[PDB]
Amino acid sequence: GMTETFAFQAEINQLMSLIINTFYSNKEIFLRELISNSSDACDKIRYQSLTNQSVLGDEPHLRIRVIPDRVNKTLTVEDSGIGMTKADLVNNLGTIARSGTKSFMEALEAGGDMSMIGQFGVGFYSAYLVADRVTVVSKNNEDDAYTWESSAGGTFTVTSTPDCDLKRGTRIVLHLKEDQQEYLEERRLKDLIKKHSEFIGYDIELMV
Ligand SMILES: CCNC(=O)c1cc2c(-c3cc(OCCN(CC)CC)c(Cl)cc3Cl)nc(N)nc2s1
Repeated sequence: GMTETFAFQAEINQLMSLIINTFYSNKEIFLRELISNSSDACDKIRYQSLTNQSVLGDEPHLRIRVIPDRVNKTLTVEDSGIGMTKADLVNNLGTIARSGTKSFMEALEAGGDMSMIGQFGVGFYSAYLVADRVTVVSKNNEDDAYTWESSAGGTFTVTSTPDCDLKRGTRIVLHLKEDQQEYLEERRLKDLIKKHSEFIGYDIELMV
């Protein structure tokens, strides 16, 4: 549809630039962060479903999917959680993330570690540890499907993008850095998902 371009404020620019360039050597934490976020998104819709049930609609199964694509060199994390509207995408990835981002960087300046990113509610940006481009396709019950995309150049785009395969929830598509192809391997991902699956209340499906 119509593509709108938005700018990141300075803190998010600084964070993205920090993360995309860092020599932090435990980059695998990105997966933990995205799965955690997917798990929380499933909680929001489940909560709604207790009071209504009709909120689930055509997508009753609350689950998380990890999908490597060796052909296009992408790794996807998708869920059937509550999803985000156009305003939610912007609000979540731009607006509400600012004070968390600021505090995160201050914690790093004071001896903190990159693995703490989730404490600040900005764990999503850990995606840039292994990706040079991240695409977020989302569908909330109260809006059309929208696609947010950024390559960390100071701007992001939000585009209406009809997608029948996403009835509700969020698909995060990581276009991996050239030196980060291990996260397309079946074994690597299996071992990583097993690490935290027992503590995630929803099915995590690895699609080979
Ligand atoms: C009803 C509205 N739906 C949502 O809010 C959803 C969000 C997300 C996110 C998600 C969450 C993020 O930050 C979470 C913490 N924030 C709250 C203080 C601080 C900004 C970010 Cl930065 C990016 C993404 Cl993609 N991820 C996923 N898989 N699903 C949803 S559904």
